[PDB]
Amino acid sequence: TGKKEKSRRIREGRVKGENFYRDSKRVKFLNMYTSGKEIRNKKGNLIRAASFQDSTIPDAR
Amino acid sequence: TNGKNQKLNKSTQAVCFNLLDQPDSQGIWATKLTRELWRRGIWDDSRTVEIMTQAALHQDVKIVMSGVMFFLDLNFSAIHLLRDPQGFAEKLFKEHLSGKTKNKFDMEQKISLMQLLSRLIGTHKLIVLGIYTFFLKYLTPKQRDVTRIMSACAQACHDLVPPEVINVMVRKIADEFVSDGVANEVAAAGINTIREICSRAPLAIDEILLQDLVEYKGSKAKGVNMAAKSLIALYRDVAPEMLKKKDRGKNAAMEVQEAKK
Amino acid sequence: SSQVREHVKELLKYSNETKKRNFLETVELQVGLKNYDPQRDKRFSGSLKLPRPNMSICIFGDAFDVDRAKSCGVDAMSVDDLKKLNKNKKLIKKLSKKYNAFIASEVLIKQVPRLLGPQLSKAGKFPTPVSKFQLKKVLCLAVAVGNVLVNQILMSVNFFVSLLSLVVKSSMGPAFR
RNA sequence: GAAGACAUUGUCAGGUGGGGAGUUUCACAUCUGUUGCAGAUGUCUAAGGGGGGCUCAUGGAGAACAGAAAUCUCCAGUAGAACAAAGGGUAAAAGCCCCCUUGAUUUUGAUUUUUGUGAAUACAAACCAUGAAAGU
RNA sequence: UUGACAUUGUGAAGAGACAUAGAGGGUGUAGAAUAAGUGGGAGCUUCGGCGCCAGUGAAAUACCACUACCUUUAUAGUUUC
RNA sequence: AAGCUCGUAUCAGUUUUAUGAGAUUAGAGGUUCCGGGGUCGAAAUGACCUUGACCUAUUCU
Repeated sequence: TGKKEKSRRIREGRVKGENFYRDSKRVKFLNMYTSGKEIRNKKGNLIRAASFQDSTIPDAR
Repeated sequence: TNGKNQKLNKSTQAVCFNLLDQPDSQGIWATKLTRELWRRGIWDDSRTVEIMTQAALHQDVKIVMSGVMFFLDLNFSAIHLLRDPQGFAEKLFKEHLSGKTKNKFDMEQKISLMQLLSRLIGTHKLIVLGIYTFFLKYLTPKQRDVTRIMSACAQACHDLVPPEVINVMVRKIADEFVSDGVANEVAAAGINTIREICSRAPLAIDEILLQDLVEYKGSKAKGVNMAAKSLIALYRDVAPEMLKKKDRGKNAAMEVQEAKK
Repeated sequence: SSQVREHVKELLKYSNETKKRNFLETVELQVGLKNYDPQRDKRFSGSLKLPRPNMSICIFGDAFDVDRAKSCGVDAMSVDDLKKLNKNKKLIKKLSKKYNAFIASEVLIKQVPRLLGPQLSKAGKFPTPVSKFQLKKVLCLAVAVGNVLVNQILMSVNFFVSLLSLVVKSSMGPAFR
């Protein structure tokens, strides 16, 4: 019971992967090594382009 | 823990007293310790507040500041264990700020002394009358961090002081903050620190300048408008006859119409 | 109730058991109740009252007031019956302490703090214009109600609970709860 | 021999337990912290009615101290002023001042926005305010 | 793993607490003195010692009531260890 | 797809006619009485010394 994230957050004071290790800030940094990736549906076509690959021509004024 | 060992506390308060006598710096280890024990709730006693009073009345700056920051921490319950708050404030204002004009404290410490004096005064209905001319040197918008000084000016106002010595203050502020050409923040600060004076001392500015200040209702700047509306709503419930018919808002005017006959 | 009446009756008989200490025994009520903490500012104040305090008041005034209140049997004072007193703190404190209360004209309650400033404001007897039961720091609170009139006791008690054991007493008499 | 009403054994109740199982992946701005912040104080969240009188902004000329701006007088001035910043509407006013009031009141139904309300809208009876009145 | 109950019987000696009945207390400094504090005030008097009027002190002491804390005395019983 | 009130004349991817809708003070100097140095000062709200920020006169709309 003491080894639960609930009890830890209570005794101390969100993102997937916050443990006794690896706070908020650290999880985002470590996810960089993986999820520069390209999302697709089951038939195959772009839902969400990869990071820094948005492919929209902005209004450059 | 179980019971308070008075034989020990009364003994180790005597060493704090006998340290604060040594005028070099050695009362640091009395002040820094008594603050900790007060915060831990171990030394809630009248004998201890005297130690920090003597520290505030000391000559060393880092001891006087320890005492002042203790009595600050909006103040804490230690004020309700003092032996004479009026004489305390009088001795402080006489020794540190005005008396010798030694010019030891910097502005950041003078402001913290002012805060303590005004917050004691407003809370306990004190009368010194030198405060209100000491503020006037520092009540200029060309001065260093005046928003703290003027926020303590109001805190030393009462229902029970001669409003002329506050009229001079209000007419200094009005001459130097809501005059011709002044900026929006400056004028809004002036009006905001005048209305929270008048919330304690209502008959400290007369109708003729009240009207001059409610001029600024529709001021297009959104600081001065929010400020003037506060003064109007303050005198709508207190002395609505000073306001003109245009400002008496549907109930002050009705109360005056029934009570004027 | 008339359980007050049986108390006050043989208090008035105690009136005639240890008769006189060559003065008059005032009547007092001591309030005792719980459930409140005055170290927090839970303050109360009310002055909706009417006695015989062997009336000893000091009115400050002007020419228009001193010859008004030379009748009346009252101690009176000029403005410079006060101006020539500030030089001595214990002198200005002795008059402080002399009188049960203070009053003054509508003109002089702008000038009185420049003269009698530190005193007369913490003492809780500051003057009041002409033409109390403060919960300062304690749970104990006693008030003088009358003299040697059972109505006054209840009259004050309902006001005290209005504001929020009860005891009635005289100068040397016993306590009646 | 040792030990002894404790240990043990039985049932409950807390703790630990990836060793193992299953599973998922509304506002300007003084007063405390993270960085130039989310938070705490206090501080705005707003005078409508119906009668009268009068014209505003700005510019020009002119008057001791008085000047670019202090008060006074005259001329021009369709709004360039104000009415909760480049826009509509308003000039014997929808604006400023003055007089009187507080219809920002109840009852009965009708319409638009909108099936839920609220909002606005007109409509009749009463108590009322206002002006000499029409009328509101 | 730690606690309670049961198994679980026969004896003894001690410590703490409930609960009542009591008993007394207060040095920051000045002040005759060690001032919880508050409110009534100028003697019940064995003494007129004294209380009032006199300093000094935020607060003034006799006399009598209130209701805060602190520390101790005893065990009808109550229990725990 | 199954039908049921009845068989009017109302309708129409159409036409016609009328009619509405910001930065620059170098040049002058005054202050900071919280930034004070300087020979001096038992002692001083000073001779003056600079860092300054301050109130200023300029330019565009």
